[PDB]
Amino acid sequence: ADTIVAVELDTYPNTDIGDPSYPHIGIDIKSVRSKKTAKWNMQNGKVGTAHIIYNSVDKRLSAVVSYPNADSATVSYDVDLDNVLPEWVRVGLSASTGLYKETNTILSWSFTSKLKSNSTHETNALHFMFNQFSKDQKDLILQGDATTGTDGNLELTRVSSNGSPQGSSVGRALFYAPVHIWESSAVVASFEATFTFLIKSPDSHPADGIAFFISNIDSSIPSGSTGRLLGLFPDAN
Amino acid sequence: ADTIVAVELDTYPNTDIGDPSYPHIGIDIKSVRSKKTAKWNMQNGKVGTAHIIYNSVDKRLSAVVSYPNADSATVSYDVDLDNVLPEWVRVGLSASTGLYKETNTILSWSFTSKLKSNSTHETNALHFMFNQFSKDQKDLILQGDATTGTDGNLELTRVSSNGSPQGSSVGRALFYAPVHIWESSAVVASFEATFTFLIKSPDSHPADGIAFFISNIDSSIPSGSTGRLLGLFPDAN
Amino acid sequence: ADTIVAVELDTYPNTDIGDPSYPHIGIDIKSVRSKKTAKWNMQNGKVGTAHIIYNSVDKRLSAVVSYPNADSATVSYDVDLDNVLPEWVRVGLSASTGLYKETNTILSWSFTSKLKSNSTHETNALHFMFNQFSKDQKDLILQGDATTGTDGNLELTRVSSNGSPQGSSVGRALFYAPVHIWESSAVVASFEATFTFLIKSPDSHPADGIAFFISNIDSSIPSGSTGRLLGLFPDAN
Amino acid sequence: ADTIVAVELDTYPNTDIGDPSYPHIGIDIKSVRSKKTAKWNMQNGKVGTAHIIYNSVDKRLSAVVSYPNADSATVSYDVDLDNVLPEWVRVGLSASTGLYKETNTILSWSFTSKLKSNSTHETNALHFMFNQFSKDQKDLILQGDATTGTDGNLELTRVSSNGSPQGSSVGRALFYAPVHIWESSAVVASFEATFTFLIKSPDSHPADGIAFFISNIDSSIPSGSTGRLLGLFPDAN
Ligand SMILES: CO[C@H]1O[C@H](CO[C@H]2O[C@H](CO)[C@@H](O)[C@H](O)[C@@H]2O)[C@@H](O)[C@H](O)[C@@H]1O
Ligand SMILES: CO[C@H]1O[C@H](CO[C@H]2O[C@H](CO)[C@@H](O)[C@H](O)[C@@H]2O)[C@@H](O)[C@H](O)[C@@H]1O
Ligand SMILES: CO[C@H]1O[C@H](CO[C@H]2O[C@H](CO)[C@@H](O)[C@H](O)[C@@H]2O)[C@@H](O)[C@H](O)[C@@H]1O
Ligand SMILES: CO[C@H]1O[C@H](CO[C@H]2O[C@H](CO)[C@@H](O)[C@H](O)[C@@H]2O)[C@@H](O)[C@H](O)[C@@H]1O
Ligand SMILES: [Ca+2]
Ligand SMILES: [Ca+2]
Ligand SMILES: [Ca+2]
Ligand SMILES: [Ca+2]
Ligand SMILES: [Cl-]
Ligand SMILES: [Mn+2]
Ligand SMILES: [Mn+2]
Ligand SMILES: [Mn+2]
Ligand SMILES: [Mn+2]
Repeated sequence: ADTIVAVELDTYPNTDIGDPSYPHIGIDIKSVRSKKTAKWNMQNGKVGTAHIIYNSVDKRLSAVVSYPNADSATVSYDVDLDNVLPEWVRVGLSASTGLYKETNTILSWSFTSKLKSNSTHETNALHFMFNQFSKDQKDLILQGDATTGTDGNLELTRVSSNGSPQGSSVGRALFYAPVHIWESSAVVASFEATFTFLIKSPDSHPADGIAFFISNIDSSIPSGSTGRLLGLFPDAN
Repeated sequence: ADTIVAVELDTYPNTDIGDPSYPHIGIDIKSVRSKKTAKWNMQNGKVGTAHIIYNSVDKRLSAVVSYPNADSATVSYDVDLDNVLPEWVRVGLSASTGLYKETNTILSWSFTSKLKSNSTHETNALHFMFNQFSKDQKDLILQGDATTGTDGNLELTRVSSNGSPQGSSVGRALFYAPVHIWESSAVVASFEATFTFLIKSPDSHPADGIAFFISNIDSSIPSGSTGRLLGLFPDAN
Repeated sequence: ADTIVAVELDTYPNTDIGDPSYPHIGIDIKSVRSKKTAKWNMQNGKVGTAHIIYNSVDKRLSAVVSYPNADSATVSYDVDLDNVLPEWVRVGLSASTGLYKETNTILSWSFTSKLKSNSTHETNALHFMFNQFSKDQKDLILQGDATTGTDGNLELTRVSSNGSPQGSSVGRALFYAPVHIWESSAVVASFEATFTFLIKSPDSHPADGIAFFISNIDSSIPSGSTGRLLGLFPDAN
Repeated sequence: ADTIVAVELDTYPNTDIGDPSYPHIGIDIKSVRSKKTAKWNMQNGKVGTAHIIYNSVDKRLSAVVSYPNADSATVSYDVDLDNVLPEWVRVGLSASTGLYKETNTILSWSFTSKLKSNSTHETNALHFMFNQFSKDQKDLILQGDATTGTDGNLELTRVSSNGSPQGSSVGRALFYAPVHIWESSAVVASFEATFTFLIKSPDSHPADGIAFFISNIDSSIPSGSTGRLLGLFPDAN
């Protein structure tokens, strides 16, 4: 199936499957059962920022999530992406809701990837920045319920006409061009992703969360991955 | 058919269709018959650099082609791209040979596009830089005889095993992701493209040329566009 | 004395000295009497954006000023900066008030300059971006009444504790490092500057304006340059 | 005195003071006796590249030094720069020779710094790239024997008219503008430095080395810091 490396911003604790008993951010390597998690003081209705970084020298995937004037949550995990992902991948954002729901609104998203060749010592680079999403954003592959243009935002999961989030929704947005994430002959390689989001929920328990992911080029939403599986995994193994 | 805006580095003068009687660089707007040209002292076997710029404030497309320690050739043309191209396009490089030939080798290629919206005054941007091309360059759509990986270069037209260029060849390389080149609510929109090339020819008259182009997203090589047509136009009109 | 090239956002019409009879943007080359102006529909109390561009190929200094969802004002003037400015300069923002006043608040400021060698075809570049100004911004040279840190903004002219603008004020802010704006052996040189401002006035006629400027490295506020002189010129000649 | 954090490319082993018995790269925190070192297969007369990265999330300073088609040497050290350096600093390059010598030629140098505020979540950034050094490089503070312009290169240490390196030389080059390396209210802060060098020596043992360093703004070369002190420290403690 698909190979997924993801940083999840999990708003709903699903303890039956390994989740700690509070909202949290985690690093998922081919499984929804986070290799490492951190407590996340999610604020309903506020705009927050997630920053994801990695480099081939340190081989550490790190993420910082925060809201203005509040403490940030950080999670890091040592992982050599060379052994996990194919050299060419697609990057994207995914979100879901189940019995409980929330808006999974993306207000901005940027990504920078750099590869320095050992033979050449010159760099190949890719950078994209979205601060506005149009109703016909052709450089984005929208999967599931994901839509763009509403107020210039990216809505990963279904929201009704009047602005209310729907349950049992799943959606993803992948950047159109494949990304060369690693290469055997590379001296240094690194990527950095940033996105601002707005998670808002009418009910007591918001669910299920947002995730920045890296996958094989032809990745598709596994059937039935609504809710706990965050639109990324086919099962809870 | 296709909508094409291109900057050509024409090495072969086809006077029957409007070419000046010497190698030159030109700005082509929907026709191979350049709106503006400038004399170009092409140097057989030397590595050159081409720099193309445009901004929606001035509405002027400019290109500078030069070799290290030599005079540069410059050509500019006032054109409002909103009236010629669709708002979403693909960018690429094209080349061809005919009775006469030449290698149409690309050693590097970079492009940067920016769009500042009117509703938000926030910018969307795209940037890619290739200084090395691998044998499996998944973020390039290769058309015709174009290939990559040979010495880390991009060969737009057919070259034999021993390095000799072939005639009646046409090839193009387009960046995988569509580019939002303009929008009605844009305060400013600009792009910049740079590429280094190596044109080498065994015969007295090198042909036919290399071109940086912008087209509709689904653009493909028009049949019989070898030689003078540079793999861009269906006829000489 | 000083050599000044500037783009003014002139809010007060001083018809005695050439100003047209309405708010306007203009290009000033060594004199407060602009070489070219354009009507500017200034909006009291709204945040606007100014974008200034120039390149050595077209040798045209262009500027666009606009407010979200409003028409933009544009002004362009052909000028070869090599003949006017020394090769090493400082870039900054200046503002003033006189009998009438306004806040001359700068919310963000970025600048990018690139010089490309003819010998090498390689680039030297400088880029800075301020989206926040701290109380002790060591990379900015503040002159006159300019201060930083208040709400993380840069106040070019005097503003009272309660937020009310004072008359007869003048202040500037220059980036600390000299900038290599042009070079004889350069193939292509270009610069781009962007700043967001907030001009708010309690009285009927706001005055006097804000200006982006380029000057010799050791430039200082000319004595008596409040009001119509915008902290840039010693007289109205 | 001064506060120095440096990455040294030490070519001469001074075993009395801690150096391992071979050329190496190391991370120095307020002392010439490196906290961590790694064997470095220095190649006399070849052009190499040094890449230094740091981010405040991982709080790890890493450096990779290599030559095209050769293995790289890597060294990392966990250090929270907030506890050692002031929030504003100057960045530079230093080099020295003693009884033995070498050319300490810098061919290129780039640096990028970014600081994201907690209060706002907006980034302040600084970027400079030098691929050519001119005879009057006004944005560099040259100290000691350092000079620029020769072939467009930066010579940190004294080289005679005929290209031969001198002994007992020391020199540094610092970027003119102070750099905001950290802040209490920062969500993320990171920097990346890259430079290409050419170490060539006529004698059997090249000495003494090159260092990328970060210091207090008003740092100057300590007197007598030739040889093993690399133009950075007053003594060997
Ligand atoms: C009723 O208890 C069980 O089911 C609960 C509901 O589970 C759905 O909703 C979740 C939150 O949106 C989602 O994560 C899950 O996949 C289901 O779609 C659940 O809260 C309990 O933990 C339990 O499994
Ligand atoms: C026989 O003369 C005519 O054809 C000549 C050859 O034309 C081919 O080769 C050209 C150069 O490679 C190319 O531009 C053209 O499209 C054909 O592929 C031509 O050189 C003469 O000018 C004339 O048209
Ligand atoms: C008395 O009329 C003359 O002076 C008036 C006041 O001029 C001051 O205020 C102006 C607006 O702040 C400023 O531009 C000028 O330099 C003086 O500080 C002026 O309004 C009239 O136009 C006239 O010059
Ligand atoms: C007498 O042997 C000792 O000193 C030698 C000379 O030391 C000078 O030169 C060194 C190499 O350039 C330099 O590192 C040092 O600071 C002095 O300037 C040295 O070569 C021997 O290894 C030994 O320490
Ligand atoms: Ca969960
Ligand atoms: Ca032709
Ligand atoms: Ca005026
Ligand atoms: Ca040593
Ligand atoms: Cl000593
Ligand atoms: Mn989880
Ligand atoms: Mn032509
Ligand atoms: Mn005026
Ligand atoms: Mn050492």
